[PDB]
Amino acid sequence: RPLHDLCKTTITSSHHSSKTISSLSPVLLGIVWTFLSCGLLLILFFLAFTIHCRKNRIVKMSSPNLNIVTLLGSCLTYSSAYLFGIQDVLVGSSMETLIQTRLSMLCIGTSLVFGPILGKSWRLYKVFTQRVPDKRVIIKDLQLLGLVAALLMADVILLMTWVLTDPIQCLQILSVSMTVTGKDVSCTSTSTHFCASRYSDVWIALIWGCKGLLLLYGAYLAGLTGHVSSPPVNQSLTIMVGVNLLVLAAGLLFVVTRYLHSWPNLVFGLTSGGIFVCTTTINCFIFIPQLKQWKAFE
Amino acid sequence: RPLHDLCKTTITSSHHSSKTISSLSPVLLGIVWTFLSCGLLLILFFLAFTIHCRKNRIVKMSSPNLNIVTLLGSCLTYSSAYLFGIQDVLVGSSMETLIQTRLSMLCIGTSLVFGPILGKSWRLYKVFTQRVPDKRVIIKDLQLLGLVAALLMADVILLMTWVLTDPIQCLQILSVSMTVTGKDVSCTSTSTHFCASRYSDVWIALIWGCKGLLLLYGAYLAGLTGHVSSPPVNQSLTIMVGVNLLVLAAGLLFVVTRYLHSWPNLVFGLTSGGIFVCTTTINCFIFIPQLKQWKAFE
Ligand SMILES: CCCCCCCC/C=C/CCCCCCCC(=O)O[C@H](COC(=O)CCCCCCCCCCCCCCCCC)COP(=O)(O)OC[C@@H](O)CO
Ligand SMILES: CCCCCCCC/C=C/CCCCCCCC(=O)O[C@H](COC(=O)CCCCCCCCCCCCCCCCC)COP(=O)(O)OC[C@@H](O)CO
Ligand SMILES: CCCCCCCC/C=C\CCCCCCCC(=O)O[C@H](COC(=O)CCCCCCCCCCCCCCCCC)COP(=O)(O)OC[C@@H](O)CO
Ligand SMILES: CCCCCCCC/C=C\CCCCCCCC(=O)O[C@H](COC(=O)CCCCCCCCCCCCCCCCC)COP(=O)(O)OC[C@@H](O)CO
Ligand SMILES: CC(C)CCC[C@@H](C)[C@H]1CC[C@H]2[C@@H]3CC=C4C[C@@H](O)CC[C@]4(C)[C@H]3CC[C@]12C
Ligand SMILES: CC(C)CCC[C@@H](C)[C@H]1CC[C@H]2[C@@H]3CC=C4C[C@@H](O)CC[C@]4(C)[C@H]3CC[C@]12C
Ligand SMILES: CC(C)CCC[C@@H](C)[C@H]1CC[C@H]2[C@@H]3CC=C4C[C@@H](O)CC[C@]4(C)[C@H]3CC[C@]12C
Ligand SMILES: CC(C)CCC[C@@H](C)[C@H]1CC[C@H]2[C@@H]3CC=C4C[C@@H](O)CC[C@]4(C)[C@H]3CC[C@]12C
Ligand SMILES: CC(C)CCC[C@@H](C)[C@H]1CC[C@H]2[C@@H]3CC=C4C[C@@H](O)CC[C@]4(C)[C@H]3CC[C@]12C
Ligand SMILES: CC(C)CCC[C@@H](C)[C@H]1CC[C@H]2[C@@H]3CC=C4C[C@@H](O)CC[C@]4(C)[C@H]3CC[C@]12C
Ligand SMILES: CC(C)CCC[C@@H](C)[C@H]1CC[C@H]2[C@@H]3CC=C4C[C@@H](O)CC[C@]4(C)[C@H]3CC[C@]12C
Ligand SMILES: CC(C)CCC[C@@H](C)[C@H]1CC[C@H]2[C@@H]3CC=C4C[C@@H](O)CC[C@]4(C)[C@H]3CC[C@]12C
Ligand SMILES: CC(C)CCC[C@@H](C)[C@H]1CC[C@H]2[C@@H]3CC=C4C[C@@H](O)CC[C@]4(C)[C@H]3CC[C@]12C
Repeated sequence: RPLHDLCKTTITSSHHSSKTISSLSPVLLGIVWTFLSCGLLLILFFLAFTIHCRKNRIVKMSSPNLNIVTLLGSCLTYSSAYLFGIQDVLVGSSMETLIQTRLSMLCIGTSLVFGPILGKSWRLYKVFTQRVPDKRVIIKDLQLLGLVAALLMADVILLMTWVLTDPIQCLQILSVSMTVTGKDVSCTSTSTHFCASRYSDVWIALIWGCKGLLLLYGAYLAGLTGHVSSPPVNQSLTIMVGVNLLVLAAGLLFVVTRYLHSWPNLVFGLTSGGIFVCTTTINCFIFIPQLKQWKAFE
Repeated sequence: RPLHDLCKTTITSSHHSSKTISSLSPVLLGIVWTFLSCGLLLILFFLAFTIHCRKNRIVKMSSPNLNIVTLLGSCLTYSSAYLFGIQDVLVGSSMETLIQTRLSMLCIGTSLVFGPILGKSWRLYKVFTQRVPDKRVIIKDLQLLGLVAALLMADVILLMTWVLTDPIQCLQILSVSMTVTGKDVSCTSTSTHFCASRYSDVWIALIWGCKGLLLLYGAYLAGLTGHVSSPPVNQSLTIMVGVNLLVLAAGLLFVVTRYLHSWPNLVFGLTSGGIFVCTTTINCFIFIPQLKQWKAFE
């Protein structure tokens, strides 16, 4: 086949390669940074609220420490959202660790946001509908923090495995492809530049499947604790809203970032919007009833 | 531009090219066929049991109509499992129709298996939680059949959109790709054959996301009804086991059928095993207790 000969013929012309350029509209960057900054101000306000209010009874009911953990997760997610608006500004290898750290912080933030809510719901379950003759004396926060720490350990083990076994090789390939049907023959000259890793679907499937099992157990716990207490401590509504919103946003953003790596503005806007919507919805559902009942107190 | 001419010359140097086909070992086919045959014998046994004893207290309480709908879904699922092993037989254009029909029966069978259980759980919830003065006199079986039919119609709309928008075209592609990572130049020639759509991840994501929302609502419903009735009627355990098994099997089979197209025997065995395990587990969880309390009562 003359394909091997033309191999080395194109290798000479392969001496150079495109270095990529920035094409992210400034206006969009400004708008998304403004909205994420407003969200971060809201998160910091909630952190300050829970720190300053630790003696109110709504505080004791809504487990302020786990809410601090959730707010830290939200801060990580907004940091990842900020880093999403860093494209082609740098020409160095940093893009490698840029994408790596961005996805790592997405995963860590999602785990740190969703673990504490499921832990609170599991206590509520175990302390309300397990009034067995052997009294459930105490199930302290330390146990839930340990469960969240174990989940974070599993997620970060997956992250180390992904990074150290198959990193995000930033490579550009030019290739002529001869797609032939049963009766029709065609040739194409496709040349694309994508920062992706081999076995990408493997890693996406493992991370998303682990998170999916977590979300299924969270939906189960929200079902168990659906009609067991007041909304400030029930957390079933927020668990379900967050789970469906997370599934929808995750699927949409995965499709968009896959099949539309030619519309950088669209991908960035959609990703920032999805992260903002999910994080803000979770934090608002968690904290707004607390504010309402505190204000009703005084 | 310099590669353009070389690629044009290569396309002319096609000379009809060649195609590659192979057959599985006639032992894995036999094992798969006999195991799915035993599964279908079990399903037909449960069908006959429900048809013959739909007058006992346990069977009537266990909603025999929803169970026969589930059994029909299981029969469709094993039919799809059979069609996974008739692959590499229809050499002509029927291969695309084979894959299309196979995946369509997978979707229809999954919907028909996981709809009736959620319908049963929703009635149970509404009859053990509507103590309001507006008595829930009768929530008819026809309403649960209506919901199952609506979900099936939604699945058919999605399948029709997939078939008539971006269908499965079988293409053989041989191409030469030059990978440049910015520090080294590499050339590779690959001749690969696969049957897929141009927007495969779009359709997979949409279908699996709709099914995921269904599974999340099913986990929620299993949570509500988790400690509400007897096992032969609760159906929370079967919902949870089936949902987790379905998620694990779906992810595993996706990864294997994507990244191991050069290992036909492994993909076929794994797909048949996953379908067999999921369907048999669901049907056994549904029906074995019914048999136990029937034989105990008689
Ligand atoms: C949880 C699940 C449900 C949640 C919903 C899931 C998704 C969440 C999404 C929200 C979507 C945000 C709005 C989408 C806007 C995307 C912009 C876009 O897509 O349009 C552009 C065309 O205009 C431009 O060139 C950009 C200039 C104007 C930008 C402002 C327009 C919208 C103004 C403000 C937008 C910021 C919103 C701030 C809110 C909070 C977000 C933190 C694509 O151009 P292109 O890609 O370059 O195409 C050409 C190609 O050939 C080569 O260039
Ligand atoms: C309770 C009892 C039921 C238990 C059932 C267990 C699930 C078993 C199966 C999972 C899929 C089986 C594997 C066959 C599917 C892949 C074979 C195939 O046809 O290939 C496809 C290409 O097709 C398409 O383009 C569209 C596919 C549409 C899928 C329809 C629904 C599938 C299934 C829907 C039913 C379940 C939904 C998800 C469940 C709940 C979710 C947890 C992938 O493209 P590729 O090979 O990667 O491309 C290589 C690259 O070079 C170019 O893309
Ligand atoms: C806290 C409250 C909720 C917070 C809201 C979170 C929103 C989640 C949303 C969207 C995800 C961000 C979108 C970026 C996803 C990665 C895409 C990307 O940028 O790079 C990819 C490639 O990457 C890889 O190679 C490895 C992928 C790593 C995935 C793990 C990331 C950590 C975990 C990630 C999930 C984190 C959330 C887990 C929830 C789960 C809900 C179910 C491009 O692939 P390709 O170009 O198509 O391949 C071309 C082909 O030829 C060769 O591969
Ligand atoms: C819930 C259970 C625990 C969880 C397990 C999850 C799934 C459960 C179920 C089934 C797993 C299926 C096992 C897959 C093993 C087959 C794949 C494999 O591994 O070997 C393949 C096959 O080789 C052969 O052709 C000769 C061996 C044939 C006999 C296989 C023995 C299996 C019989 C096993 C025991 C009998 C059980 C009957 C099974 C009931 C399942 C319904 C080689 O690959 P290849 O593609 O041809 O390579 C060539 C490449 O280089 C270029 O052509
Ligand atoms: C049983 C569960 C909990 C743990 C198993 C997780 C699986 C999916 C993990 C564990 C080790 C991982 C493998 C580690 C090394 C490689 C080699 C690489 O070139 C391809 C990916 C591959 C093959 C990984 C695929 C995913 C993998 C198999
Ligand atoms: C029911 C919930 C909790 C779990 C399932 C949610 C669904 C919608 C999510 C979670 C895991 C995700 C899958 C994980 C594995 C992959 C590999 C990816 O490269 C293609 C899409 C695909 C197949 C994802 C599709 C969307 C997905 C199936
Ligand atoms: C893209 C669009 C068309 C899909 C719409 C998805 C719909 C069905 C989703 C989005 C949000 C979901 C709701 C989110 C929260 C709750 C509260 C819970 O106590 C009952 C279910 C309920 C009410 C969900 C029902 C299904 C729901 C409405
Ligand atoms: C509130 C509702 C409307 C938001 C739900 C998300 C929907 C509407 C979003 C998610 C992804 C979006 C699509 C993503 C990509 C494209 C391709 C582009 O060339 C045309 C627009 C189109 C088709 C977008 C239209 C709107 C869209 C479908
Ligand atoms: C324009 C888009 C992209 C930004 C949307 C911002 C999101 C986070 C905002 C818009 C409306 C807000 C909601 C308005 C009303 C309520 C009801 C309240 O009982 C819980 C909080 C909740 C649910 C808010 C949460 C945050 C919220 C969802
Ligand atoms: C709740 C209902 C309205 C959601 C409907 C979502 C529909 C509109 C989305 C999901 C899948 C998407 C399709 C995916 C694939 C294709 C084939 C492509 O060549 C044209 C765009 C097209 C046709 C998309 C159109 C928009 C689309 C059909
Ligand atoms: C690789 C490892 C992490 C896989 C672990 C899968 C585990 C988490 C899955 C498989 C079996 C599932 C369990 C099946 C049965 C029950 C009993 C039910 O009353 C509560 C849910 C519960 C407890 C499920 C929890 C999740 C579960 C334990
Ligand atoms: C519940 C848990 C234990 C289920 C685990 C299923 C695992 C063991 C199954 C599912 C996917 C399978 C893998 C699919 C792909 C490969 C790559 C091949 O070159 C060696 C076999 C190997 C590595 C298989 C080993 C067995 C395997 C990893
Ligand atoms: C490759 C195929 C043959 C593997 C099949 C594994 C099957 C037989 C295993 C996996 C799950 C197991 C079931 C798990 C749950 C139950 C319910 C219990 O009340 C009776 C035992 C029973 C019914 C088990 C029977 C054996 C079982 C169905």
